[PDB]
Amino acid sequence: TREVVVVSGVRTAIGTFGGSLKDVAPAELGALVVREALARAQVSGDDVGHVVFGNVIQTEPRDMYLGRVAAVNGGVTINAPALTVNRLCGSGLQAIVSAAQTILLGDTDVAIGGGAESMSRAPYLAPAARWGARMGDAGLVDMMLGALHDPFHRIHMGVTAENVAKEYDISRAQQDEAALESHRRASAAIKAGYFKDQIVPVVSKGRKGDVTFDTDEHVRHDATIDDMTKLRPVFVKENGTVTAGNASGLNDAAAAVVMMERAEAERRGLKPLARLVSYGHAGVDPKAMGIGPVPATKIALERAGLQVSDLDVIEANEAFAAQACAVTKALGLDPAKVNPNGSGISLGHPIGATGALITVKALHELNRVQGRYALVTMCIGGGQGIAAIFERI
Amino acid sequence: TREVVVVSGVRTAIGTFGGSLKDVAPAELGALVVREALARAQVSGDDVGHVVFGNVIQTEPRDMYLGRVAAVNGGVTINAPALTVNRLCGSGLQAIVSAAQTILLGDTDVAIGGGAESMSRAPYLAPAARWGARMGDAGLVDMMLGALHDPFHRIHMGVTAENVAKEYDISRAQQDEAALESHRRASAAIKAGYFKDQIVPVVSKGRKGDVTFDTDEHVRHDATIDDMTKLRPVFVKENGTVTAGNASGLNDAAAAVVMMERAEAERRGLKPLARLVSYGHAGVDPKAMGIGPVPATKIALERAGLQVSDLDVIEANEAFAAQACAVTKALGLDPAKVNPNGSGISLGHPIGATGALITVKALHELNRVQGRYALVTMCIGGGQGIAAIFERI
Amino acid sequence: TREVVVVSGVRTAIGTFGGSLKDVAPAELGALVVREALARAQVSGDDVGHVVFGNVIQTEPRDMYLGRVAAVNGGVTINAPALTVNRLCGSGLQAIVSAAQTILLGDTDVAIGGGAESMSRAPYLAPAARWGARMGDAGLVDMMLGALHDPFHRIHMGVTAENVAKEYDISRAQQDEAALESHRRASAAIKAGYFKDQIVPVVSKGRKGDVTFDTDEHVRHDATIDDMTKLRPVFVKENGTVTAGNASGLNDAAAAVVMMERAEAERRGLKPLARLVSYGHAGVDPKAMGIGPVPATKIALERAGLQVSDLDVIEANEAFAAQACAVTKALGLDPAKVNPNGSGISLGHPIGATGALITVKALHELNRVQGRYALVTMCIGGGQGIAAIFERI
Amino acid sequence: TREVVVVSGVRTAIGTFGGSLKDVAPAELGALVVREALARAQVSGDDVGHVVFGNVIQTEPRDMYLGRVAAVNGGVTINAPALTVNRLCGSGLQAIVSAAQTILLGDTDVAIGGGAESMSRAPYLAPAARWGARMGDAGLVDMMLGALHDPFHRIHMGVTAENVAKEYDISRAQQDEAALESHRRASAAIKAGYFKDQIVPVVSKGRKGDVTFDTDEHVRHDATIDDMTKLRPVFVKENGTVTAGNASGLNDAAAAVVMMERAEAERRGLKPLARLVSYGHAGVDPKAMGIGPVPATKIALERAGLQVSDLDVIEANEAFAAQACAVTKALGLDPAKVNPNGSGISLGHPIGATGALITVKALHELNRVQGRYALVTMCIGGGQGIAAIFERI
Repeated sequence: TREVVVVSGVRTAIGTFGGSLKDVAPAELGALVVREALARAQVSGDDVGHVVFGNVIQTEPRDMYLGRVAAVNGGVTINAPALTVNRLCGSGLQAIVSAAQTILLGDTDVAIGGGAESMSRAPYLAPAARWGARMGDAGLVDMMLGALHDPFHRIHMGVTAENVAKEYDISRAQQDEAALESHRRASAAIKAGYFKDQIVPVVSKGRKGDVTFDTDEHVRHDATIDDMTKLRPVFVKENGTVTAGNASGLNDAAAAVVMMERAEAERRGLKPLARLVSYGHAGVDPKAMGIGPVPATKIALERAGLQVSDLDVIEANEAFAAQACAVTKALGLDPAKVNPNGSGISLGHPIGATGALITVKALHELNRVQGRYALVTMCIGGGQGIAAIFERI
Repeated sequence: TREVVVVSGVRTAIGTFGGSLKDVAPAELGALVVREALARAQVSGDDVGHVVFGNVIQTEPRDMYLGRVAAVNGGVTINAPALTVNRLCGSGLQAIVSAAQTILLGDTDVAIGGGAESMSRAPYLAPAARWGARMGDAGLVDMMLGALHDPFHRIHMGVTAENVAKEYDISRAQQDEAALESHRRASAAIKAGYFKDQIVPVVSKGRKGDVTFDTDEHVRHDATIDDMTKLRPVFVKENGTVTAGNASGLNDAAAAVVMMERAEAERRGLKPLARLVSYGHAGVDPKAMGIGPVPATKIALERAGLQVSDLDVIEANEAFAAQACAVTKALGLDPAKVNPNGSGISLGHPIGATGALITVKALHELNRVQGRYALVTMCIGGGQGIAAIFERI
Repeated sequence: TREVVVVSGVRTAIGTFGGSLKDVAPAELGALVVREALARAQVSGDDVGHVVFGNVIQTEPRDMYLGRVAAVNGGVTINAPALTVNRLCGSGLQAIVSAAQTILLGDTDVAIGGGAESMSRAPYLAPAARWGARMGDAGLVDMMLGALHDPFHRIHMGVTAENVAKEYDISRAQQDEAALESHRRASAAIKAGYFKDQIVPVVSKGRKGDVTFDTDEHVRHDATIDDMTKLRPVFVKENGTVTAGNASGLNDAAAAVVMMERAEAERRGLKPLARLVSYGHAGVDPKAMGIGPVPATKIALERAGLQVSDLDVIEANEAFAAQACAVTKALGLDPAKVNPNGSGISLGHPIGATGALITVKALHELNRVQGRYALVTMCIGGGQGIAAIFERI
Repeated sequence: TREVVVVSGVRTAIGTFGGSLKDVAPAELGALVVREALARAQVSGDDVGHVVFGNVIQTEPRDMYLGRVAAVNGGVTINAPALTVNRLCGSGLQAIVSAAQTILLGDTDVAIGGGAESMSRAPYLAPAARWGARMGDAGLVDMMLGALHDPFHRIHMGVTAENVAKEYDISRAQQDEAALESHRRASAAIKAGYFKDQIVPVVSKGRKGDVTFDTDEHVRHDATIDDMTKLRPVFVKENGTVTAGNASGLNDAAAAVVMMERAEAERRGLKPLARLVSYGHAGVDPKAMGIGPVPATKIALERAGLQVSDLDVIEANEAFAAQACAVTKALGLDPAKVNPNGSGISLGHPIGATGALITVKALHELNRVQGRYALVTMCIGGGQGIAAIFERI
């Protein structure tokens, strides 16, 4: 019946684990990008009617309420439905999608989809604090590792990486160089000034006056090959390929898009940056969750009626080169049209924001090269994949 | 947007905080109701297209992959995408709703919407633990009260309930009476054997004897207005009518419905219990979050073009006597048709589960009375309500 | 040059782990027995000039200051020196001794020696809270077990028990019956009303009005042999002899003695209950700390000029029957003159108070039987022993 | 009561809170200074009769057997009895004193008195962890501030220092000047190579380079009255003269002296550094705990029948500029003879260690100046002071 477009799209820069976003809570990162994406959209908060955020790890009680706090804190009416959502790595896109969905079904004609994730502030739980340990030592569980660990086989996503690396024969040397690359593309992209407009800086009050964060700090410009073959496989003793060097970072960030029913954009006469074409999810094997994008991507393409190499730009996420290389191959993607600015290996992987962050990236590149069609996807821990495609205006 | 129906809906009995379900995790709760819900629709693990599941507090790492784990452990196919949602109190319908939405948009025909919450096992968090609290006392955060506090004013929901009690003019006695009513209703409803149908029993085999749980132990059989009359109003210092007596409980439960497309359902030789007619969302003032159902509800009829008089059976969650009556006050509603069997005061309120939980109470009951139009709604923390209406077969 | 006597001697009754003393902090148990022992001594706090308490496990910051708080809280002048002291199991006597010592050397003529220990309130430390765990799960250390574990060989005192049980060939059956005995002697002693005057009750404000604790609750009057041979050795897999049944309890308590320079008692004309004869310490093997009493006892006897079987009454502590039996033997003590009311197995082992508690016991028995000479000793974890002897008036 | 002498006294340099000694435990600190102190007296492990050791905060289970572990790990005989003492700030002399007392009373002739404190490694406690905090936020207790809070008024020692500053009329500048004086004195004292003698260096071998620590890193060389002048008074809202600038530090250190009997010492061909002439204790008002040294001191001369004029060299611990001057004000004391080398402001104040620590500074220095009569005293939290005086050879 109906149609949805993206008026604005914006993000914080990405922090390193316990770096420059350390002291900034997901509620705050999120409120900001909400407020900023309105400004660009030239849109009042009064006239928004749904918000969805993706987040995984609760830093604090607000995060239970996170999507209402990001929305309300960033100017949106208290009269607006807001929902936080979790699909692990895919949460940010998924928030985009569930935002999309309500408009599609006429729940409203203005929706915001975003995400926020502050791994530096992930907590430790004390599972025995409520009802006590009578006796014997006890635990303080790292929730962040919690999040990075398959909930059936109690293993790290990096372990699942080895699996897909072996299943598709992606050698260490694919991964190390895919990584060295991601850095190149990012550092270049950064120097090239490519992200300036999509990034919203975070004014942080600090001693000696304020301090402001605008530049994705995970990326490395001295990017050497022998830098990053010096690493040893971190997730397995014998037969290792996956390293710190070739794996996703742990990172802090937010991201939002303002969306609209096409008509309402015309009635506003705002120039969107794209329409939603289609989207498709999937559950792949948990022990190889890293390829979920491939099935999801195949599905999404169908319902668009479009095919591979209709694809001007792809942002599909580098959880690990081991899986990113795999996902490129099985789909026969063209390396330099997939993550041309770099990805989770280079800028970082703020898990629950990532899906929404790269969206803002991808849309913003589309405007640089003025291609028409666009693909974002990522693998989701626990054996899932997500994907959407958009179409330049 | 071609029609969707529930083919089965099944749930646990409701634990009291630290009661029958103390030692039972959400993962295991969710997995049970899935497997059992799926049996009741005669549906295989491998036919299920999608899973959404409403939870709020994370109890352990696995809770982050909550819906996905409910699924697989419950015999569901790997292939299916799974999702966790948070909308606090409303989280449990949204699961039903968001999932509905996947059929409507023909992402699939076979999908499931559940909820799961174990307040028993709510953790405490150590926010200083990662980076350390260098000096000075630190905290351990009751995450379960965290869920139960409004994130803007940092005041308990019960406090908001006082505010609703004032505006809408409810008094200690109307709520106290209502509370008794819910309990009478509940104690009877079980005695009626009304709930045997829906409740999956929960086997947890103790050494030196093994036990089951299949009746909603929060219910105060053998109770009176005097018990209500007796309590001191807890949530505020001055002029307080709200007490633990008339308030919602703290509890543990899960619940799931299988849903289908008018076609796949008819084309499976499957009597449905009902069909999804519409749904309604609403953003309201955090301070009076208790009325969200009324706005969301007015919406809900309108979309379906129906009226208050029209509906046969009604499950609008009672978080509190004050709001729950104030909901009905402002919808003139038929009080004997309202929580025919009682609610969170009586059975209890394990919030992530509840939206899913009332729905089951509703659908099943619709059969008992053989009505046509049926309401499910509930208020939410932070300023929201949610509604959904369905009709028989 | 000088001489020291004991005017009064008093104690709380002993609580079980997490029993009736659960909510009572060592500062409070201690303040009480200080105040009470003055009353019996018919002595002002103004006229005390030194306090020493024995304690091991810090429940809270006060316990760093414990001896000043017990003293000051129980009426003693702020003008009085107060010191907390730790010699593990032997701390309570040791406090007696260090109290003694100052008077002997003319630091003052009125001194109090006591102890307090609340194992129910022992804490957990979070060793990584100050400077953080960057990453990975972490610990909450049980401090009570801390205290029960050799600090070289990181093994439980019960493990050291097996050692002494084997070194001296004390068979399980010695230990089980020594235990069944201790219970008899205690239950009998209790019914016999033997402790009434030495015990100070703890008025505890509670719902339904106050609740008061006066009766040592660890003791068991249904004392059966086959009750307590049903136990399995708790501290070792193969070759076990030591059990829960035949080992010391974990317990809560306090105890104080008022002491005096003889003269000052005469000048007061107070009737002491004994003079200090002599005292002797020792370091024995850590892996068999359980026999420290034997060497210490040998030493103490010398400096008195007295010999074994000058000994009307001995209280020498049952950390474990395995060690108590051993210590009886090597010294050829007469079973029924050693711990005639029972001991740590029966009433409990509030480690840091124990030394001072049994003192109050022993002195009080001396008055029952009117013997003249008296021996208290105990083994100290980590390879130590302590002992003193006193002389009826 | 025949004479006692120090044959050696040795110590560590003083860590800053979280500095050189971060990762060094009290057990290991204490063990070092013992072994080294014993070398300097030419004394074997197996000759030592007794050990007392002053500590306040327990950092790990082993700290409960603190003195015993200092001993054995430091080559001391098992046979020797060992003891831990707590008197907060004074804990470090008491060790010296209580031990002295064992020789005096001829319990032995060869014994040792130390102190050890690592404020770096102070734990945080979870008082609810054992029995659980069923509901509601709980706490994690900064045990190190716990040590630094008065247990009656729950106010910081620095607050008491303000009270002493008022009564005794010290001002921001006198203390600020004093502070500078201590620092000048200290920076010089090290430059003088005065401390090489006493300080045992501390080898902790890092991978990729191994490091030592043998100079008192708290000292602010290169500093000024301007730095003092600059600070905002931290400990109180109104009319405050006390700041981190002029206050004691938070630090890590250990220290031990071997002591003997005039006879065993002469009868071992051993030059002693000094001999114990007397000691003095004092209870005072918690609120002004800073003057305890003056009363304890007036006592101390009297017992020895000496006078203020009489003493050559003086180490009265400076917890604070305000008290430390107020001590001297009321003893008219010779300010250039007072902390000749500085104090807790300069070198620092790791409280359990400090009493032992100043003593060493004192004895050694007495040699440097070749005086006869030497003072060691310090105030204590909760309302006490402690003193001791010695003479050369």
